Amino acid sequence: GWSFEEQFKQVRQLYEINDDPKRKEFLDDLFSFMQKRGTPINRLPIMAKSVLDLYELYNLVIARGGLVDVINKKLWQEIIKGLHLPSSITSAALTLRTQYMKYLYPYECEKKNLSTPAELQAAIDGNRREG
DNA sequence: CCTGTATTGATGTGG
DNA sequence: CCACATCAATACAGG
Repeated sequence: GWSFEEQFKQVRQLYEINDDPKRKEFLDDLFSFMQKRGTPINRLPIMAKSVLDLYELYNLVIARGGLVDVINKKLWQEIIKGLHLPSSITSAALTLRTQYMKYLYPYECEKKNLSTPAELQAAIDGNRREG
């Protein structure tokens, strides 16, 4: 179920997306950095039957100054559309928020420290239905 | 032919 | 009305 080759085709799909050297350092560093976090990506989140650009998602997330700002202000529409995702996924923002929390929360919080888990968790409760 | 894991999409709530 | 959240079906691989 977890084979390095299976992941190779998955990340290879991430580098083929385009010839952006800066993007390579991200994917390369992210898989490396995640090793330190202890949360390695055995499967990249997929969107529209395609791998999610962990790099473009990041730049948009940092562009708002912290994942929490996006939740409280809901700037996911800009992220969701910024990536040109198909309206076929109604849980796009949630897919982006849920997954960003697990995989990119360290790179965004550890390298930039834009916010804290309580702010993010509190923002999550603020958007999650009370019941 | 079956079973397990990961990912995508429908409908409803609140201002 | 839209964006978001919860729950369920499908595709691929081993035998």
